Parts: sequence; structure tokens; C-alpha cells
Amino acid sequence: KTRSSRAGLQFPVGRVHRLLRKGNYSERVGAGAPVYLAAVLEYLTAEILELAGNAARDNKKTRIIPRHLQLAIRNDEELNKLLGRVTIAQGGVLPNIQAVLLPK
Amino acid sequence: RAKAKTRSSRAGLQFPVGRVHRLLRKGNYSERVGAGAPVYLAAVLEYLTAEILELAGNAARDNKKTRIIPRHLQLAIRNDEELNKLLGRVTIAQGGVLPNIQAVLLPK
Amino acid sequence: KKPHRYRPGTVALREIRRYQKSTELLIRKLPFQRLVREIAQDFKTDLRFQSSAVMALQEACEAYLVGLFEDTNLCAIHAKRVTIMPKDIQLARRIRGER
Amino acid sequence: PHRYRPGTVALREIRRYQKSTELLIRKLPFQRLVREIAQDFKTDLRFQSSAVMALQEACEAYLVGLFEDTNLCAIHAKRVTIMPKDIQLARRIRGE
Amino acid sequence: KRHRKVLRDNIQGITKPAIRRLARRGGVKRISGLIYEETRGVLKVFLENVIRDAVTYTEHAKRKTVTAMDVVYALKRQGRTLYGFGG
Amino acid sequence: NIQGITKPAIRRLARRGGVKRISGLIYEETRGVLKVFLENVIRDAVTYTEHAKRKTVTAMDVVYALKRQGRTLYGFG
Amino acid sequence: RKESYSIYVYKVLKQVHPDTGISSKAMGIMNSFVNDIFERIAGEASRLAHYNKRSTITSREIQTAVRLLLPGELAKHAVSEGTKAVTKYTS
Amino acid sequence: SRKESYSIYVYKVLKQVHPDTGISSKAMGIMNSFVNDIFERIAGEASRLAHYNKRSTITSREIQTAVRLLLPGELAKHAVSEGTKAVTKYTS
Repeated sequence: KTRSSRAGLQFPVGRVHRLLRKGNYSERVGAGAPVYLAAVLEYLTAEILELAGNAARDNKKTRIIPRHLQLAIRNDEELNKLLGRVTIAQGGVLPNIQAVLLPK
Repeated sequence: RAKAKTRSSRAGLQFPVGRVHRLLRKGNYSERVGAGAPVYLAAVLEYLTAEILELAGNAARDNKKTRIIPRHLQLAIRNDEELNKLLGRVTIAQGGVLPNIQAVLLPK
Repeated sequence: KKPHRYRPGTVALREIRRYQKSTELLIRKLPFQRLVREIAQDFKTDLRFQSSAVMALQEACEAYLVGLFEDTNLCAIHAKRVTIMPKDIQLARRIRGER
Repeated sequence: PHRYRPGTVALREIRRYQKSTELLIRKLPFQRLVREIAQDFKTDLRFQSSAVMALQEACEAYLVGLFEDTNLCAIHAKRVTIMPKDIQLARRIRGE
Repeated sequence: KRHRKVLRDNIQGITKPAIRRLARRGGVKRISGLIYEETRGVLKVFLENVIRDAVTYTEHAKRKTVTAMDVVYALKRQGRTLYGFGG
Repeated sequence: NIQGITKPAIRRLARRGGVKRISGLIYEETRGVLKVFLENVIRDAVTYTEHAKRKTVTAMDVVYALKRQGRTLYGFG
Repeated sequence: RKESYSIYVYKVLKQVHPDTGISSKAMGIMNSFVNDIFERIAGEASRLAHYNKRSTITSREIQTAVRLLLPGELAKHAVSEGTKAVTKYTS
Repeated sequence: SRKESYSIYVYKVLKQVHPDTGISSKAMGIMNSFVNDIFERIAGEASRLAHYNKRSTITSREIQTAVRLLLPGELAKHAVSEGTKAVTKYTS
């Protein structure tokens, strides 16, 4: 039986534990810490994929591509805040024209 | 036993090599620490301290003050391009700002 | 004879010189402390504060505002005005990346 | 002959280039510039292809962001044409 | 067991002349009447973020008194390193 | 080689930035800015390469250089 | 060899969008993302442990780091997921 | 209650560079904050360097590369010169 299975998670708890042990972060690691961390990472992954899927469906595409990820991130205030200083390669920018530039 | 010599003295330094070594061991930066690393680090820290104190002393004498106070440190830092770059995001408490008025605001 | 009355701007400039020469904190201690405690109370009730913590917070707040006013002034001057306006503050903060 | 008014094609280009994501500078001159600049620090360096593509993504994203801020600075002064002083103001406020 | 008067409207303690003085240090010569409310809002936002982080640190240590070190760490992790309040 | 960053390319970049009209003097200024940016990044990148005692700059070298300047890049790990 | 989160990303994707796929580049970007957030959280946790002179990183430190790192609603939901996961694991 | 600081070393350096100049308590505290800040930056950058290259030991080489990364230009060259001279004198 795996610890991820006991925890109801998809992300690999064991691997996260090994990466913490070898990442020179602290002398000891509690048993609950990698479970908590794995849960948080899985939650955030689900949030981003949710929005990116929505953006893909608006674009009538069945596969999420980087463009959809950039659109998803920049259109969500809290994710945009979290990734304010991150560049998504091949992401482009949000469609946006300043009102003063339009005629009339 | 051999007479005690300090590593700082062996290196011709003023900063405490032993203490820096202890802080590296206990700062969880790496599993192992080479014998030469704390000497180098101590030398760099001492040099930078000397540079800041040099500029601050100059500023202190320009203001006809004999004791360096925080105001002099702020003046010293902002008037040197490379230190200003290094400490671009640092606030010096009780430092104030450099005297500076935009030219367009003065009368004609 | 007519009372002595400097033209608009003279005293402002003299104040600029005066306050850039000195370093003392410019907001009153106690109202600032009350502000901090009020804001803090909306996260957890009954907190206490060390004195030096409040003094540190005050240094940080005033330094931040001073920097914001430098940038605001540069933005105002760019538009060939000499009076700073709210849109200048909003431009400065947008370019810093806070909004 | 038919002639579009000044600005219409500019707006069309804005929509066009904000819709797509392909790199906008030619690959080879960019690579040549990178190698020339690199040459002034250490001789005989080579580069992996994906390193150059990464550098290009970073450079173009940086410039795009700088142009957004520049445009905001231009509009602030009630102009519609960006000028060098606008770039210098933007860079001063970013802290470079 | 004799707590202070409930805090209200303390944003008004940031007086008009104080903001003017701060602006003077920033080199501002003339000030629109609408500046003051904007400044108050900005200051409030800044303060909120700092105090939030400070209190988070205070709770992690299971203490009830926010210390100077708590504030220094909060500021440091927001890229506004402050000198003078260590030790 | 700085002239290989042509005028129409900078125009296209500006279009993506939403710029509608562009003074003739912008282009030279832009080139200068670009050069500075590149220099800094490359200076750090080569440093990593040199630390590893390698002669080939890798993608990872660039990613680390960019990260330590607060311009984290996704996609090249 | 070269580890990635690809299979876990795919399982999550199938949970949230059964009929949606993903390009190779997008999966690479997701891996970069996960590594980034990992490093941030572990580093913040490290500072937390040092400040309080504790030698053990526990789930409580993770929780405090999460509160520092994520804004508002994201933080609350993350805390909720972490608490449920630890409670389910413990029993 | 024993709290270590760099005060005595700062004072010795001050006497080397400005024999008749003193320093206030606040300024000495600021110097301690400064020294700790640069220490943390350098040690952290060195840690990342060591990690990237799968080495378990931080040596003077990592310190030198970190120094080149953090300090600008002439400040970096002078610091590197001081460190190298100091290490070579120490080794003999």
C-alpha cells in the first residue's frame, strides 16, 4: 500500500519526501510535511488545469497549449499575482488595446 | 602543544575566521565546508566593510563631524554608484534621502 | 505698510531644503500606533506590540511613501505639469507592479 | 486607388500580433549578436540551440513588457507617440 | 482587564500636514486636494500586507507579542530589507 | 551586428505592446536598452558555464542566470 | 534519469477534464511550474525553521509557509486541502 | 545572555582606516545588519552553485564564483583580488 493511496492523493508522496531529504532544507523531516506539501501542489495543479481547460474550450481546441496557459494565468487575479514575475514561453500577451487609441 | 595562532592572523585579517566557519557549519548551507572557504569569505566581508567605512569617514569629515552617524552612511551609500547598485533595495533607518531638487522647479 | 508675505512656492522650496537636511520621523507617534493596532485587530484580537516593532514599522512606512513620492514627482514632471495628481500615483504604482 | 487612413493598419497589426505567439525577431541575426557579445567575455564558447531559443524568449518578453509601460507613460502625457524620454522614465521607475 | 477605547477612524490620524511634509521630502512643490485620500488608501494597503505577514510569524512562534524581528522578516521576504533592528 | 535587429522587427514588437505611433528616434534607443539587458544576462550565464569548467553554455545555465535576476522563465527545464 | 511530474499531471487532468489533452511543451511548462513552487515553499519553510531554532520541518511549518506564500482564497483552499489530507492520512 | 556581533572587528577596521573617527551605537548596529545581510546572500548563492553541480563541499572556488555573481564590476574585481591574496598568504 502506498502512502499516497492512504492519503487519497495523486502526487507521489515518497518522491517528494526523498527530494526534501536531499534538498538540504533541514536536519529532520516530519511524517506529515510531505503529505501536506503534496496535497497543496496537487490542488494548485488542479486549479491551473481547470482554468486552462476552460480557455481551451472557449478556443474550440481539445488540447491545452501554452497559449491557453498564459491566457488562464493572466485572466485570474490571484494566479496572476502569484506568477506576476513569470514568463511563459510562447505565451504571448492578453488582447488589450487602450481605449484612447480607438478612433472617435 | 604549539603556540596558538589564529587563522585570521595567519591570513593577515581582522575579521574572525573561526566564527565565520562556525556559522557556515551551522547555517545548513552544504554538507561539507572546505578549509579555504571561510578565509576567502572573511576577506571579502572585511574589504566591503572597509569600503563603506572609507566613504562614510569622508562624508563625516565633509560635514565637520568627528563621529560617523547613520546620516553619513546613507549619504555614503547613495553617492557611490556600485554600492548604490548593491544596496538598491535597502532602507537605512534614520538615513533620510540625498538633497535633490529637480531643475525645473527652481525659479527662472 | 504692507505685511511681509512671500510668493507662492518660496516657503515650499525652503521646506524641501529643511526636510531633506534632517532625518526625524514626520508622523506623530501615537496616531500611527493606533492605526497599526486597529488594522492588526482585524486579523487577531488582543495582540500586544513591542515598542521597537512599532518604530520599525514606522521607518518602513515612511521610507516607502518617500520613494513613492519621488516617482510620482517624476511622473508629474513628465506630463509638463508641476502639481502631482491622483493619476500620477496610479501610474507610478502600476509601473512598479503593485497593481 | 484605395488608401487606408493612418492608424487602421496599425490597429490591424496590433490585433494580429496579440493573437499569435511566434517569435518576431529573425533567428540567425539574433544568434550572431549573441555570439558577438559572448566573445567579449571568454573566447571559443559554443552554445546549445535551446539556450539561444530561451534567451530569445526572454528578450522578447522583456521588450514587450517595456513597451506596455512605455505606452502607459506616453498616454499619461496626453500623447499617442512614444518618445525616448518615455522609455527613460519607464526604466528609471523600474529601477534599472 | 482594563482595555483601551475601541479603535475607530484612525486613518484620520494621518493628517494633511504630515502627508504634505512627506511630499516635501520627496521634492513635491504643489499638491492637489485629492492627493490625500489616495495616499491614505495606498498606505493602508501597504500596512495591511506587512501586518498580515508579521502576525503570521507571531502565531507560528506561538507568541502573542509581535517582535521587531517578526517585522524585519516580514519586510525582508517582500524585498524591502530593513537595517537597524537586528539583535 | 546590432543593426541586425531591424526597424520592422522593433515595430512588430511595439505592435504587440500596443503602440500605435512611433518616433523615428525610438529605434536606436531601443537597441541600446536591449544591448544592456543582454550583456547582464550573458555575463551571468557564462559565469555558470565557467564554474562548471565547461566550454558549452547550456539551457540550464541561462535559466539559473535569469532566475537569480528575478525573471524566472518556464519551459526549458 | 530525468524525473518529472508528467504522469501525475496527467492523472489530475483526467480528473478535471476527461476529454482534454496536452502538448509536450505544456507538460514541460507544468513541470517547471511545480518545481518552482516546490523550491519556494521549501525555502520559506527553511527560514521558518531557522528563525525559531527548530531542527525539524513539520506539517505546521508547511502550513505557515503556505499562508505566507499564497494570497487569500488560494491560501484558504490550500489550507483546507492540506488539513483534510493530513487527517485522512493519520487514520 | 550572550549575543555575538561584528562590533569589535568593525571597530578595529575603523581604527585602521580613520584613526580619529568614532561611531554611534546605532551605526554599529547598522553595520551588524549589513554584515549579516551580505553573509546570507553569499552563503545562499554559494549553496545554489554547489547544488547545481552536484558537489557536496563548498570550497573557496564556490565562494569566488558567488562573489563574481553578486558584486558589480570594479568592486568585484577588488574583492576577488583581496580574497585570492588572503588565501595564498594563509596557505603558506
